[PDB]
Amino acid sequence: GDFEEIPEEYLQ
Amino acid sequence: EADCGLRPLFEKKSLEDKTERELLESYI
Amino acid sequence: IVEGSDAEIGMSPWQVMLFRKSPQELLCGASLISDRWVLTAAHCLLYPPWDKNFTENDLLVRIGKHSRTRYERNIEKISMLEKIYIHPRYNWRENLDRDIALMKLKKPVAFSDYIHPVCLPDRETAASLLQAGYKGRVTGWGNLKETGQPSVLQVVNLPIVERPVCKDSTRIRITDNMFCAGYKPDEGKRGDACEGDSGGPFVMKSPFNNRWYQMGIVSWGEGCDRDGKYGFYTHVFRLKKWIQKVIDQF
Ligand SMILES: c1ccc2c(Cc3ccc(OCCN4CCCC4)cc3)c(-c3ccc(OCCN4CCCC4)cc3)sc2c1
Ligand SMILES: *[C@@H]1O[C@H](CO)[C@@H](O)[C@H](O)[C@H]1NC(C)=O
Ligand code: NA
Ligand code: NA
Repeated sequence: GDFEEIPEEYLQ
Repeated sequence: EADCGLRPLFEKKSLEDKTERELLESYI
Repeated sequence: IVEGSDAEIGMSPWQVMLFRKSPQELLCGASLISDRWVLTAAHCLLYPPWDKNFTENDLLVRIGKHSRTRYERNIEKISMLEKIYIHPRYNWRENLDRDIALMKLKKPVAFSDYIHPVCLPDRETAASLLQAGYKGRVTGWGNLKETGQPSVLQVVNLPIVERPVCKDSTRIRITDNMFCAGYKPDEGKRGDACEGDSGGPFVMKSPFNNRWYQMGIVSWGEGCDRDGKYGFYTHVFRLKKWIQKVIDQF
């Protein structure tokens, strides 16, 4: 299906 | 790299993977 | 990967996943060549026909994975890109000639039992191994069939095909910078890359020094695992000079 939540540290 | 292409869990332990023989046997 | 099988843990330490920030999704495969360089196909980052044109701030490089969708805590490492380099002579208008790109991570990644760089070939290794009939291995989390997603990294071993054979199977004009791989309709064995696999490494293990070398990059195909059709790969050694250049200069 869809992907899992990855640590926010990586999205900024 | 110094140790490029050598896999920690296989080459470094001298263990082969499930299908690498297939590759090798193709190399006449 | 079509008609492949589940990769063993730590089988392709160099495998990488090209992850889109938003929406969070699998873009392409790639390979780790050093502690600060990732190697992928250019059409993964730029392809005007399909309105594709990503930048450093658009994606993430996830190394050390096995599972496709799970955030593999304590094992995988996610990196940010500092600079993307596409080959100045990538022919996206015609045949994807020179489908190659380099990505420089912001900060080096540390190797482990699951993260390890693959070798680039030298003339000899390419001279000796790149031969019709010689099998290579492709890996990825791409679709399992042309027309669904695997749970873990897939793997498939394919033989390299005679240049004449490749040419006669397509209308597209193929160049020296590409080579096709795959089984023939008669050989009774199948397998091929597929959407989401492109950009990945096509490697071979040297029977001389026991090392793995990336001989190609999944570039393009016409469908997935179609009889009488083959997958085309970027000839890595043929473009090695540009690789070294970019690495040394930058
Ligand atoms: C074997 C080897 C490579 C690939 C590729 C890459 C690949 C790269 C480039 C291609 O372009 C064809 C032209 N060429 C280029 C050079 C000579 C001829 C074709 C296939 C596949 C794929 C298919 C569709 C897609 O997006 C769907 C989604 N889009 C489709 C419709 C809407 C948006 C993304 C990846 S399947 C596959 C199997
Ligand atoms: C792609 O994006 C780059 C960087 O934002 C931009 O300068 C270039 O004009 C864009 N389009 C093409 C076709 O390169
Ligand atoms: Na032709
Ligand atoms: Na085929």
